[PDB]
Parts: sequence; structure tokens; C-alpha cells
Amino acid sequence: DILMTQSPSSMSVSLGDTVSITCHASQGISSNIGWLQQKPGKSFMGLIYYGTNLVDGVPSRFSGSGSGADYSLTISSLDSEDFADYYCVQYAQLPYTFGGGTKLEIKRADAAPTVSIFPPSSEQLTSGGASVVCFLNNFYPKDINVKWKIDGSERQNGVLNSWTDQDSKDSTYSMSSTLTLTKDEYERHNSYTCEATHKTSTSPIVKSFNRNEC
Amino acid sequence: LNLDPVQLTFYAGPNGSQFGFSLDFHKDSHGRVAIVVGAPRTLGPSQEETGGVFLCPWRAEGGQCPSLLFDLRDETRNVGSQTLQTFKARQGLGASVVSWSDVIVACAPWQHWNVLEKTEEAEKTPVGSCFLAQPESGRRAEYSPCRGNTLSRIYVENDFSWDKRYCEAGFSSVVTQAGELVLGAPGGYYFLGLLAQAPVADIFSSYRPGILLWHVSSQSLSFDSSNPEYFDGYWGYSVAVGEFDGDLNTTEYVVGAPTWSWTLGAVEILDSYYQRLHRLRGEQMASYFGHSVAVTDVNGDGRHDLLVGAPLYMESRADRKLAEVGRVYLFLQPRGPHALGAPSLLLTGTQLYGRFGSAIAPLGDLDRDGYNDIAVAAPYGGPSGRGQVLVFLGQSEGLRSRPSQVLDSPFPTGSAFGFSLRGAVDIDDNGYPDLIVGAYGANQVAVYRAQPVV
Amino acid sequence: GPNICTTRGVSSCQQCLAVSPMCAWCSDEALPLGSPRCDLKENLLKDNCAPESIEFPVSEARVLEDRPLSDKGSGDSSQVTQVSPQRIALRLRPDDSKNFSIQVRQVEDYPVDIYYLMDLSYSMKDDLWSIQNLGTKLATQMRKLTSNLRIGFGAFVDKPVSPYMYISPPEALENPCYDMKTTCLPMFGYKHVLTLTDQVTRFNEEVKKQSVSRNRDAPEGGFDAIMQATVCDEKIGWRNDASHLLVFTTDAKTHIALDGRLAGIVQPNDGQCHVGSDNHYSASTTMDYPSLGLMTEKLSQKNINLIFAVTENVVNLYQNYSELIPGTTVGVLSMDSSNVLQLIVDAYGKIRSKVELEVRDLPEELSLSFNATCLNNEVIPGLKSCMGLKIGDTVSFSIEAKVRGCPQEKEKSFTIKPVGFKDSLIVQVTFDCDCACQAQAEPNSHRCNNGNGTFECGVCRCGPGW
Amino acid sequence: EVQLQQSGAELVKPGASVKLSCTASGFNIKDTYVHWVKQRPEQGLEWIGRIDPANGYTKYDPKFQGKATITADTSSNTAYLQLSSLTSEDTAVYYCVRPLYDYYAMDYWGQGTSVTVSSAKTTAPSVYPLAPVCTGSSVTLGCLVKGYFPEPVTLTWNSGSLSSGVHTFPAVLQSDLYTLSSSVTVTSSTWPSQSITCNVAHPASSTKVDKKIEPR
Ligand SMILES: *[C@@H]1O[C@H](CO)[C@@H](O[C@@H]2O[C@H](CO)[C@@H](O[C@@H]3O[C@H](CO[C@H]4O[C@H](CO)[C@@H](O)[C@H](O)[C@@H]4O)[C@@H](O)[C@H](O[C@H]4O[C@H](CO)[C@@H](O)[C@H](O)[C@@H]4O)[C@@H]3O)[C@H](O)[C@H]2NC(C)=O)[C@H](O)[C@H]1NC(C)=O
Ligand SMILES: CN1Cc2cc(C(=O)N3CCC(C4CCNCC4)CC3)ccc2N[C@@H](CC(=O)O)C1=O
Ligand SMILES: *[C@@H]1O[C@H](CO)[C@@H](O[C@@H]2O[C@H](CO)[C@@H](O)[C@H](O)[C@H]2NC(C)=O)[C@H](O)[C@H]1NC(C)=O
Ligand SMILES: *[C@@H]1O[C@H](CO)[C@@H](O)[C@H](O)[C@H]1NC(C)=O
Ligand SMILES: [Ca+2]
Ligand SMILES: [Ca+2]
Ligand SMILES: [Ca+2]
Ligand SMILES: [Ca+2]
Ligand SMILES: [Ca+2]
Ligand SMILES: [Mg+2]
Repeated sequence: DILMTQSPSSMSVSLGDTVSITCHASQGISSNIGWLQQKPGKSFMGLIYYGTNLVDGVPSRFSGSGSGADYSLTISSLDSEDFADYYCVQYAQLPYTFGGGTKLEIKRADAAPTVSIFPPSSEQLTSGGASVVCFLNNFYPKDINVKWKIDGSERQNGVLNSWTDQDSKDSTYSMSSTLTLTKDEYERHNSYTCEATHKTSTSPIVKSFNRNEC
Repeated sequence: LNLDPVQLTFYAGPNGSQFGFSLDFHKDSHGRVAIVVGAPRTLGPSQEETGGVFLCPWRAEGGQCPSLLFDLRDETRNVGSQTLQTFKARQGLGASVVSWSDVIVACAPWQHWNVLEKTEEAEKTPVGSCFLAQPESGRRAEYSPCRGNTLSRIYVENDFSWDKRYCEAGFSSVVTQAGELVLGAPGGYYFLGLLAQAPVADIFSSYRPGILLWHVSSQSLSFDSSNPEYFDGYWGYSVAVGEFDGDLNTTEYVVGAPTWSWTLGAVEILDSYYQRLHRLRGEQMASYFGHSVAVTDVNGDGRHDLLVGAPLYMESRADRKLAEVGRVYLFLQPRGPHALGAPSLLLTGTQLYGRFGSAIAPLGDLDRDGYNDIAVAAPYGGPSGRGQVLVFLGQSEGLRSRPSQVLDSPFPTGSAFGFSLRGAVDIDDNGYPDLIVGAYGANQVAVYRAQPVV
Repeated sequence: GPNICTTRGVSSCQQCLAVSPMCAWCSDEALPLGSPRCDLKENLLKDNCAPESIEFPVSEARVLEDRPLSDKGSGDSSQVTQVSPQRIALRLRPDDSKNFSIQVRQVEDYPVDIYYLMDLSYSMKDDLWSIQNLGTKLATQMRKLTSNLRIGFGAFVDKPVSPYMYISPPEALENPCYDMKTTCLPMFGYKHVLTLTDQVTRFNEEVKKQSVSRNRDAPEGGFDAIMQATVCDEKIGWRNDASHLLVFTTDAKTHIALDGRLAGIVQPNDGQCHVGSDNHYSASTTMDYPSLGLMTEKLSQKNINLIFAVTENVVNLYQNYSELIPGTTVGVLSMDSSNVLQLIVDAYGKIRSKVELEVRDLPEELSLSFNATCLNNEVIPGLKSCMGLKIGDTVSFSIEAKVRGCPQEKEKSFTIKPVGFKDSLIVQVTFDCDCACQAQAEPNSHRCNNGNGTFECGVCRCGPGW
Repeated sequence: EVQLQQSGAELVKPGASVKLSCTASGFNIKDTYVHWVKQRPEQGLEWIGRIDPANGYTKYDPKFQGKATITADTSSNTAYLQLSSLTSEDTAVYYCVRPLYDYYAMDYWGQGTSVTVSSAKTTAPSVYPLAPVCTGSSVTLGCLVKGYFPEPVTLTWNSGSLSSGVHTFPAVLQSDLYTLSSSVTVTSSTWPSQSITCNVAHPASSTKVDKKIEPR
């Protein structure tokens, strides 16, 4: 099958910029390539077919180019609606194969996260479970690494993370990490910590608490 | 009656190009009338016959015409694990041409096509193709509705049903006043014959070069049949449009099938959904009844009338002997919802092998008396067999049985003078409609100008 | 008493004869003033007219060539007589009519040419195997009817050009049956195989080496082949004095004139021979199929009798074509041509079952009328054709020629010939409108108004210029 | 206009079969090819197969031979995709596609049919208040919605009152059951000065629990 290497995976840009997505194939496809758009949480819309031709209804700021095995999609003067996912698909051979995808994200000034740690509630402890929650809200860029520590030692089993799309108001990202243990194991230890590693500080942002103590 | 047979205009093309096989008048966006001429054997880039189209400006002196340029390179597209191929060698570009608005439609009935998928193939077959040009803007587009990608084995399994591989789309052509192109494809459906219709505007908006196989959603093809009466009938050898059901919002199609029902020949009047309204049957087998069809109101009652040419009709003569001369049939449309009856008038040729009725051109009202008139071709008629075009004038009861004017060929023997005709357009702007006559055998076109009546 | 000859009051001997075929003219000098010179021949002798001066031509008809009808057409050196008499002299005065006879015989043991023209498209794969002994089998049955038989063979498929021809892949051109599990011959329009010959075993052996090709559309190019087999006299080998049978076998519809436009071929068929040394039709891909009217001209021109030996699925078709080409016979062929032998014999019997007279070069002023005597001495008025005949039967016709007035040319000639026959009756007409006494006229006679007139046949005539 | 309207989301068990639909709107389904494309967050987009509804002929990626079955009924102008012996890996969004002009392209897309394979039964969520520990100018509360099935759930604060300054995170699958969390930030003078409640509704099991956040 034909491998479609689409690059880059994502890019942080601003309105009115002129940007270009590329797509590389394992072999020649002689302009038999299409380009697709998927606005967040919605379906797909066709942009380009046969390498360069605009699908009816697509604005002229879009444009496809390339030949042989290297093609490009270009957006001149980005619009607020153009921040979405973009994919390349080759139909030179069956089976049709798709590229990895490219997400356009709003660019802004960096911002450190606001960390908050939450011990297990009382309702959860009386049933036989124990979940520590660690919120990391409103930050930029998206790249972030959470690390859970029990009595100072790292813990990697039973962690459950969740991220949000780029916020509509301030264009920041947020993350929810949830460490889940049993009630019997939550009380073997005392100190619970979640470290946050962001490009806004060489020192990890640490928030923690101690069981029983408050 | 009042065509000028003294001072003609001669346009001419390359030797052996069959310049004049097909012609039509072309008005640009400003209304200036030119002549579009197809030369189906014009040489291409590889010095091989591919056909060609010329756009002749109106000059009383005539002469040479500039080409209307089209792409003549064979195309290849490797898509969908398949290989699509067009072959334009000996395609016959210009074997039919027709104008509508400022758009020219020139067709290559014998353009070939094939599809390769590993070791299998669709078969190299003449699907035909039509090229569309807007001369003032330089816009181009193609339309080839019979191209397919089904492999040969499949057709065999399904007993060759819906086999559009040998259509020869563009063999005949016409365009409705609304702008819907209609192509006759006598080879469609394993030589039963089909029609293809699609709005010109959508052909342009849906075409991109190099795609070779694309969809035109607004198109509409006629239907295959299992009735042997239609087999090898070449339904779509000739085509024309008119008003025949009393509904002015609907446009009706007239189709020639000159080998229908074991070479009896037939002509059918359909609606735009290819539903049959009337059927005219040939009078004599192999007469090729349906070779040409013409639609015009000749008796001045507002209802279009039908003319059908049977250029090989053999007339009965003394001592039980026959004589191929050709015959033309006039059918007058009756008032209101009723069937077209027996022919109102039979016109029969005189010169043996003259092929009277090979072409039939509405002239409009030539002598300006309120009744439209026609011209009939006998491309090997006249006492010399060089060719003759005969004018018949309309009257309250149909047409006159005897001609008003006879045009003798000004070309040498073998010119096929009259094989193509076209009238009802005023080219010098003198208030009288004129006639252009093709003689592909001589690679020339003759323009006759109508003058005030003497 | 007076009659139309006198009461018309004629001026000369010429005008006298023009009144009625019964009138006569007296050129004698000693004739009373009141007695007329233009009366019945009996009245003139009654009025002491010198017999030598009487101008009274009688319409007659005498034979010049009256060869006897041949009992046998076998042998000889084309000295067979089929029509008697072969030449007569005819003399007619104005508005008169004379009658004569003619005999026609369908002679026994007359030589025969049979050219087998065979469809060899893929649909005929099975027929080839059933006629591999046809040459000997046919010689055995025809030996009962003729001692001079010659047979030949040609084959056709269709025009070797797209779309009739498969043109992909390259392999398909050499072998059209490639996409199946067999081989067949490359497509070919028409090929002559065997010139007409009396060595019948050459037919069998050339047949055994034949094989079929394959094309796309069911209708085939047989009419192209009928044309060439007709107009290529020398190559096919039709003999002058022989019945010409062209046996056309097919299992499908046929292409007709103007079909060729689907192959881009528009040039009309020219009716000329185009089969060269290679024995193939070289204009197949460049010249349209022939028209029925053109085929009729060439078949009639070369005295060819066409035989549509077709299968029942298309007999109604070819029976209808047969009606548009007079002289053509149809027989029903089995799906493998297993009955083609009897079909040919019954066609030869049906072909020689009719005698139909034809007239050539008849002047405008002459009209003819015919009385036929077919069967056993049964007269049939107003008929010039017999039917239901057998080999060796003889018919006769009575003919009356009625001339209108007098024509300018006094000696013409026309021909009576049965359709297909070699021999013929030539009629040399002479229009005796003038008098012998006109050759001895006296121009500027001093008997006629002091040299103002001419004296001919005993009367004065106003000379030239008056 | 051209629109592809697919079937509603499907919620099935492993080993069973399901038949998605793709109904044509504004055109004849018989006109073009009809493709089926599978989408997942990690693996991305994958082409399943195609069908020419005029004749019923189909093509498939060798990866789906056995599970995917594409059919078409020109009568109801609808194309179908049948999946068999379903698996957790068959949980994905499925789109039907057709080209605009180019016979081979992928231009018009349906909305997509959501498929979820799971043996889980209809389980109600467990709502847990999340109060901070025993200081600044900005305070942050939370609400944990754990162990429910199937999706989705609607979470608000003070019954839609407190809307701004809120982050409700996407649900995550935790051992065949879903877990969701939500945070909210206000000023220190607002809490515990003003009662803040977490309203959680799970229409599947028909439960609307509400937990008031209480400090420690
Ligand atoms: C070869 O040539 C023959 C000779 O023409 C053709 O046979 C004729 O075919 C036509 C069409 O099928 C026939 O026309 C029809 O006649 C019917 C009545 O005919 C009567 O008289 C004949 C004379 O023998 C009788 O045999 C017969 O039993 C009848 O009693 C009408 O019913 C038909 O009209 C109806 O259908 C037509 C369309 O076909 C409509 O237009 C009409 O409105 C109406 O609904 C029609 O008129 C003709 O009778 C046939 N003649 C004979 C002698 O059979 C062959 O078809 C032809 N074959 C080939 C292969 O070319
Ligand atoms: C065996 N054979 C006979 C033969 C038969 C037919 C035929 O009758 N049909 C039935 C009608 C079918 C369409 C009708 C309209 N709808 C679509 C299907 C097509 C096939 C066509 C071609 C043909 N070609 C010859 C060539 C040769 O003689 O070499 C041959 O090989
Ligand atoms: C053909 O036969 C007709 C009779 O059917 C002949 O007609 C008669 O001919 C005789 C000749 O003596 C006349 O006396 C009769 O008056 C004719 N009867 C008619 C014309 O009704 C006719 O002469 C014959 N002609 C030929 C050329 O044989
Ligand atoms: C001419 O006709 C008459 C009567 O019709 C007949 O008796 C006579 O024999 C005929 N003459 C010849 C030479 O046949
Ligand atoms: Ca209408
Ligand atoms: Ca009218
Ligand atoms: Ca007029
Ligand atoms: Ca004019
Ligand atoms: Ca054929
Ligand atoms: Mg055949």
C-alpha cells in the first residue's frame, strides 16, 4: 500500500498568515491526491481534487500544488474558520490511503498553568475507592508532562489523563489527570504530589497534600 | 428561388482534410456571423489524421480560415489502480459541428478509449468525444459521456448489457434553445444507439483537464433494450429538436435510426425523458430512412413540421425495375394532441445514385412570403452526377412539389457537394437568410447569398 | 365509291400512303383529270392504271437467321441456339402493324458456374465442418443436369477496421479469439480462394484448409463480397456461355450502403474490381458497402443469379431483399449448412423455371404487344413471361409491332432477349414511307408552271423555297 | 444539493453485527462510487471499501476482508455498511464518501455514524465533590463523574448559572466505564460565601444527581 507521510503534525499560527501543509507519498501518484478539512467536532468537507482543482464552494484562498510524490496545500490569509484538521488522501492506487493529519492551532503568548490538587472526597472513600485529581488549567503551548508522586516516588500505574481543545476565549489548553487507587492502598502512604513540566519554567510546578493532615 | 448562383463565396482548407464535412453558422457575443467548419481528416502534430475545426470570418471573397485549436495529444492517467487512455489518432474531429450562443461544439465520433487493470482491459473502442470552445474567451471543455472503466470480462458476464464502448458520441449533434447539448451515439448499447444530453453550462463547470473520467450529474442518457427491432439500428445516426407535444416548456427530440427493424429504418419523436411519442417507419428496406432529419414549420401554422431523408430509396419504374434515387418525406404536425399521419408530400430524386435527401436544411423564409422553405441535397445528382442542392418553398398546404431553384455543384466530380448543409441565417446582414454548402470531397465550402426576389 | 384515300384529297404519292395502309398511288400519265390517283389498288386497276406505275407497299416480315433450337447445350463451342429465329427483317408503312413470332427453349445439359461465397465469421464455426465433402457431393448431383460444371470458393467476414474489428491487445489482431481458449484467423474483408474450375476435388481440399475469423458486430460484410465476386470476371472465372450461380451463405444480418460511416468510411462503392494478386479485397477499409441498386446493376450486367442461402432466423430479411433485387432466389439453410447441397439444386431448378422476355433499343414510335404460350399450347394474351417450366421445355410468343406515323430515320433495329439468356432475336425494321417514283423526280420541270415546280410520280410539286 | 445522511450512532456488544446506512439526498445514489472510511483518534483515517450501486460490485482493503460488507439498494437510494464479529478496535466513527466530479475522488462526506462496542451495562455515574485542601485570590473547585455508561453526560454549575471560567473535560474510558471531570474558578470572596453545586445528568439511566461542594 502507498504510505502518506503528511507534515507537520500541527502548527501554531495567526490570522492572515500564509501557511503551507505538505504531503509525501512512498511513490509517484501523478497529482491523484485530495485534501480534506474537518472543523472541530464536525464532519469532513472536500477542498482539493486531482492535486490542484478546487471543490465547488471552497474559497479561492485555498490552493493545491505539487507533482510526482510531493504535494502541498496552501492557505493565503487565514480566516477564523480555517483553524481545523487537514488530511491528504491519495487515490492513485487501491486501497486509498490517508495522511496522518495536520491541526491548525491559534498562536498566542506562552502562559503558565494554574495547578490544583484535590484529595478523594468522603463519598468515594466510604465505597472502597480513592481518586486524587490534579487540574492544570489555561496554559500555552499545548506541550506538557504530568508526573504523579507518592511519598516522593513516581507512580505510573492507574493514571487517567484528559485534555481539552484550544479554548475559544483565551486560546489556551487545559488538562485533567486522575490517579485512582483502592481505599486500602491509598492509606499505606501519606504524601500525594503531581508535578507539572512546562516550557514556562525550568522548575516543575508542584502541588501536593498530606493524608489525614489538613 | 432567390439564392444568387452567379457570385458565390468559396472557403477552402487543406488538401485531403475533408474540410466541409460539417458546418454551421456562429454568432459571437456581438452577433457577428462566422462559419465553423469541421475537417475530420486534418493532420495533427504526429502528421497523423486527427481532424480539425476552422472558424471562418465572413468575407465576400472567402479564402483560408484560422484554426480553432484543440488538444490533440493522447492522454494517460494512472488512477485507482487502473490506467485510462484516450487515442485521438483518426478520431475525426470535426465530423459534426454545431453552434449555440457563443459556444462551438465539435465532435470526434471515432476517438478511441481503453482502460488497463493489470492484464485485463476494457477494450480499445470508439466511445467518441466532443470538444467545446468559447472562441472569444479561450475557454475549452470536453464531454465524453460513454467513457467507462468496466473491464471486458464483466460485459461478457452480463451479456453486454449497458455497453457504451462503441457509442461514437458526437456522430450527430444538436443544441436546444435552452442550451442542452444532445449527442447521437449510433453505436451505443452494442450498436442499438443511444442519445446523451447535458447542459452546456454544466459541461464547462464540471470539466477539468486530465481527469478523463468525470461525472456530469445533470446529464441524461437514453436506454438499452432487449427488443430485436432495435438491434443494429444506429439510433442516433441523426438528431434534431422541435416542439411536438403542445407544451412549450418541454423540448422534444427527433432521432434517426436508419437501420431500425432489420434495415426498415425509423424516426422517433421523444420527450426530454426519452419516452417515445411517435414513430415513423421506413417505406422500403435499406433506403436508410432516417439518414437525415429536419424540423421546421413549413406551412406557417406555428407547428413545427418533420422532414426525413431516405437517400437510397429505389423508385418503381416501367418493366418492374427499380432505381436508387432517394426520397424525402414531409410530415405536417396536426392541430393539438394527435399523431403525425401519413406523409403529406413525397419528394423523390431523379438522378440514379444521386442520394437525394442525404441532407435537408431548413432555410427559414427565403423569398420572404411568410412560409419557411428547405433545401434538399443530392450530393451525386444533376445530369453530370457532380451534385445538386434543390430548394422547395413552403406554402399553406405544405411544400411545393417542384423546386424553385436548383444549385449545380461548382466543384469537380467527387466533391460530395451538399453532403452537409446549413441555412436560415443572414450572414451579410441584408435581411435575407443564406445557405452554406459543404463539399468535403473538394475540401471547400460554398456560400450562397439570398438576394431580393426577381 | 369514294373512300378515305380519295376524300382526303392528297397532294403527292408520299401523302397518299400516309393516309392509311390500304391506300395506293397511280403514277401513270394517261389518267383522267377527274379520276383520283390515290385510291384502293383494286379501284386503280379498275380505272386503267398501268400496273408498273402502282405504288403500294405491303407491310411484311421475313426471317434472315432461323437456326434450329438445340436439343443439347452440352459440348459444342458455344454454338447452342436458345432463341429462334435469331434475326428477322421488318417492313412497315405509316400507322400499320405486322406480326411475327419467337421461340425460346430452356436447353438441356447447359453448362453451369457455381461460386460458393461463404460467411467465415465466428458464428459459422460449425458450418465449415459439414461442407468438407460438398464439392464431390455437388458434382454427383449436378452431373444429372449438366456435363459442364465448374465450382469456386470465396470467403468473407467484415471490414477489418474498428469497431467491427477487435483492436486490443496487440495479440488480438493476429488472433481475434485470444480472450477465449482457441485460435482463429486475423480478420479479413473478402478473400477469393478458388477460381471456377471443373476439378471438384480442389473445392474439397481448399475448404478443408479454411478456418473462421471473429469480429464484433453480428451483421457481416457479405455485400462487399457479392460485389467483388460479380465485377471481378477474370479472377472468379465466370464463363461466357454458362449459367452463373452465386451462392451466398450467412447466419446473420448484413451491412448495407451508408453503414460504413461507423468506421469512418464515407466514399461510395464504385462497383469496380479491387481484388489483386493477393486475392483480398483491398478497398475493404476505404470504400463503403455497396447499395442494393448498385448490386442489381452489376448482377444484371454479368448475368449473375444471386442465391441467398441463409438460416431461418434471417430468411424473412433476405426474402425481402430478394424482392428488391429481381432474379434473386432464396433457400433455407440449416444452422450448420448440412442441407446446402439440396438448396442449390432446388435453386437451379427454380432459376431455369422462367422465361421472361426483354426489349432493348426499341424506338419511340414503335409499340409492341405480346401473346404467350406456356404449358401445352395455352395462349395467354398480354403477357411476355412464362413460369413453372422445366429443363427442356419450350415456349413461344406472338408479337405485334404498331408504328405511329412515319419516323425520320428509315432504318433502325432493336432486340428481343430473355432475361439471363445468351441468344436473342434482332429485329431489323425498315420504314417504307416513300415511293419508288420519287427517286426519279424532275426538278425544275417544264410541265409545272414554267419551271417553278417539280414533277414527281405524275404530278407537280412546289419546289424548295416556295 | 448533495447531502449524505447516515444512520444514528450505534451502541453494540462484542461479537455481534451492525448495519450502518448512508441515504442519498438531492441526487441518485446510483450516480457515483460510494466509499466507507473509518476514523479513530490514534490510528487516524482508514479506507474500508467502495461500491458501484448501479451494479453492486465492491472493492475492499485486505485489512477489512471478513468484517466489512458493503451493499446498496437503489430503491431506497441508500448504501449500507455491515460489520461483523465486532471488537473494541471496531469502535470508531464511520463516514460514507462520494466524489464530486472526478470518478476516483473523495469530496462529499456524510456526517458520520458513531459506533461503540462494549459489554458494559447501563450504569449510573458516581458524582464526587472536589474541595481544595486547608489561600490565594483565585479559588478552584471540581466535580468527578466516574463509572458511568454509556455516553454522554451534561454537567453544569448552579444549574447553568455559573458558566464562565469553567473547564469540563472530555470523557475517558476506564475499564469499560466512562469517567469525566470538570473544574471551575472564581474569587475567594465567592466561595464558600456562595453555594456552588455540580449538576450531573445521565439520560441513559435517567439520573440527575447534584452535589454541593463543601470545604474541609
Ligand atoms: C419482410 O417483409 C414483410 C412484408 O412487408 C414484413 O411483413 C409485414 O410486417 C408488418 C409489420 O410487422 C405488417 O404490418 C402490420 O399489419 C398488421 C395487419 O396486417 C394484416 O394483413 C396481413 C397481410 O398478409 C396479414 O398477414 C396479417 O395477419 C394481418 O391480418 C397490423 O396489425 C399492423 O399494425 C399495427 O402495428 C403497427 C406497427 O407494426 C402500428 O403502426 C399500427 O398502428 C397497428 O398497431 C401492421 O400494419 C405486415 O402486415 C406484414 N406483412 C405480411 C405479409 O406479413 C416483414 O416484417 C419483413 N421482415 C423482415 C425481417 O424485414
Ligand atoms: C456468436 N456471434 C454472433 C453475434 C451475436 C450477437 C447478438 O445477437 N447479441 C444479442 C444482443 C446483445 C445486445 C443487445 C442490446 N442490449 C445489449 C446486449 C449483443 C449480443 C452480437 C454479435 C455477434 N457477433 C458475431 C461476430 C462474428 O460473426 O464473428 C459472433 O461471434
Ligand atoms: C393476341 O391475342 C388476341 C386475342 O386474345 C388477338 O386479338 C384478336 O386478333 C384477331 C386477329 O385476326 C383480330 O381479328 C381480333 O379482332 C382480335 N381480338 C381482340 C383484339 O380482342 C391479338 O391479335 C393477338 N396478338 C398477337 C400479337 O398475338
Ligand atoms: C401474323 O398473325 C396472323 C394472325 O394473328 C397469323 O395467322 C400469322 O401466322 C402471323 N405471321 C407469322 C409470320 O407468325
Ligand atoms: Ca414540448
Ligand atoms: Ca406546420
Ligand atoms: Ca418562403
Ligand atoms: Ca443574406
Ligand atoms: Ca460484423
Ligand atoms: Mg457472423
